[PDB]
Amino acid sequence: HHWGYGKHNGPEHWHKDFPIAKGERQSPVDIDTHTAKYDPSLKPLSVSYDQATSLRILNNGHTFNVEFDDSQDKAVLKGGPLDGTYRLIQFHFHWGSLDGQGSEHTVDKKKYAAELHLVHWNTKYGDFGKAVQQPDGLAVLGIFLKVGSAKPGLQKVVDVLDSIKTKGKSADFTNFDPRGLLPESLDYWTYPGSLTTPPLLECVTWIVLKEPISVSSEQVLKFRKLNFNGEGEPEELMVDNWRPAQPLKNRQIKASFK
Ligand SMILES: [Hg+2]
Ligand SMILES: [Zn+2]
Repeated sequence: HHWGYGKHNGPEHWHKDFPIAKGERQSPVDIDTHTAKYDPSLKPLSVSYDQATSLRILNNGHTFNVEFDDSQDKAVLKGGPLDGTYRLIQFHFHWGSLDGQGSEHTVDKKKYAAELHLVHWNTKYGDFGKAVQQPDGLAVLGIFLKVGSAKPGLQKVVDVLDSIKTKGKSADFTNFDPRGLLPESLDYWTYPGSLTTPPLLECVTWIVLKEPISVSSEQVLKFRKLNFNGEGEPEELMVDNWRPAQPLKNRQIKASFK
């Protein structure tokens, strides 16, 4: 029926229902580190997550989202290549069936085990819905995950996945601190792009962190136990929910470091 990541409804078919899939600023893209332009005018990133208020976690059929209360400036992002304040609304992951694939963005063609997306919207627009109608309405912070040592801050998420195994399930998920998922450095690459899932809107200013965070094999294995299907339907493991790199076209990737 509708979109997914299968052979019959995967990324290569999306253009039929969403023509913008073939647009001019689609994501993700491969980050060529030797062609990326170091820009000295880029400001440091400012991440203020101390007053964050997580609310719920849900399995939407294509991934699982952890939602936040965005009714006030509680968890915001500013600085870097951004003008204005951006509010955190939710975060989700993309992962593979094996450790050698899973990330959407790649660095010099290298694929990571998973990629975390922290989604924020420009407050000047009032709400998320109005933000997705503007070229600068969203800011997404992307973080690569590699397999190695366990990430303590990620365990609370891993432990709740059992309760939201199938499509449609949700669970209260309060008091989660996002700061536990940030790498040590905030050096980044930035370029103008889009959401990586339908409707594939081109409203995103991407901020991809250079430093990946490490998670254990046992932790990523938990992600692989989720289901695409709803309860009672035949089981389809939620794996490889990532979109392949898209043509950079008329865009330049800028680096905050050299
Ligand atoms: Hg837009
Ligand atoms: Zn995403």
